[PDB]
Amino acid sequence: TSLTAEEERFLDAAEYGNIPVVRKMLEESKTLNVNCVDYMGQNALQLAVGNEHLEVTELLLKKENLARIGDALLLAISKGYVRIVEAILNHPGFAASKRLTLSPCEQELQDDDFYAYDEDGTRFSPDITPIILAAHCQKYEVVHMLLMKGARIERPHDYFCKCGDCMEKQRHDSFSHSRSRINAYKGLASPAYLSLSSEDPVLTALELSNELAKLANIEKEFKNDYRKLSMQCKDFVVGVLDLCRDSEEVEAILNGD
Amino acid sequence: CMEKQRHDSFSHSRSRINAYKGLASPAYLSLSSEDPVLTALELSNELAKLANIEKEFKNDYRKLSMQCKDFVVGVLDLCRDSEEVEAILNGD
Ligand SMILES: [Zn+2]
Ligand SMILES: [Zn+2]
Repeated sequence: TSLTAEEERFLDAAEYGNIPVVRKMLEESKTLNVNCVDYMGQNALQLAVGNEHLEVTELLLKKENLARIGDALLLAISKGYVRIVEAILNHPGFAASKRLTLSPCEQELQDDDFYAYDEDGTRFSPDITPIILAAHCQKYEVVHMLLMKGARIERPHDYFCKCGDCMEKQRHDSFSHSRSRINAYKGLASPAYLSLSSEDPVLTALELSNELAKLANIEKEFKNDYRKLSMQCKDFVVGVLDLCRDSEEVEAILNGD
Repeated sequence: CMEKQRHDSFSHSRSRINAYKGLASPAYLSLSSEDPVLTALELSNELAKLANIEKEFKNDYRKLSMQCKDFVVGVLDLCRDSEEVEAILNGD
């Protein structure tokens, strides 16, 4: 292990959540850069977030230069740790930047290891955003939090779009482009994002069901994926209809305003 | 093999099945050698041929062949770039 002894002493306590040892270690030590690594290639912050420890994650976030913050956010969103998500969103790195909204694949030059995982690639697909991942996992609290910050799933372009961006993404890694479209639609078709996304979500779900059925007929390779998403939308609509227990609510769902 | 066949031929066949159930395991398949998808494909074919040959433990060998096929398909499923799909679909 290339790591030295002091940073190992730091990381063991950070992983196992011993608040005072980590606090004493990172307070005024000349060495012990917080961006150090571990046996599995992980980080102090990622080991702290992997096993829910709001205190350790907060005291690590106090440090100005901390690496792999976006990976920690995606790991917290993957789980139900809403407090850790709030803490990481309160970080000044997210506040004054566009990093939260746009995907890790196309956010910036990406020289910084903002969303990086161990060494080679991101934890999840490079197309998945924090909000798309929250919709995938169906975390209602996290979806609402990310929607408050203005992070919304961008509806993918039409299949036959010929804009310069879609053509450029089609030239290289057309498979990855199709996979990213499917991820965006699986995020949009999530009951969490459907309910918390917009006013009148039953009409949104019906229209998205129709759109996904048409794209299932068009693609014909990922037909089963799009049909599953269309069934998700149909089930959401039927579930919203089922909860009605007055005639006024039934009338409101059966015909709009 | 002849000596092991003379006494306890049943135990010999059982030991062969145990060795193949160890080889066809996703753990040993992944951690055993470089390029494990080709290893799993070849082992799937070998286990299918031995299922046709034995005919007493046909179901055991068919289960192991299905294990190998499932491992190959699972490794293929995880691809999320076109380069990885191309690498799995054709070797080096
Ligand atoms: Zn376009
Ligand atoms: Zn022999």
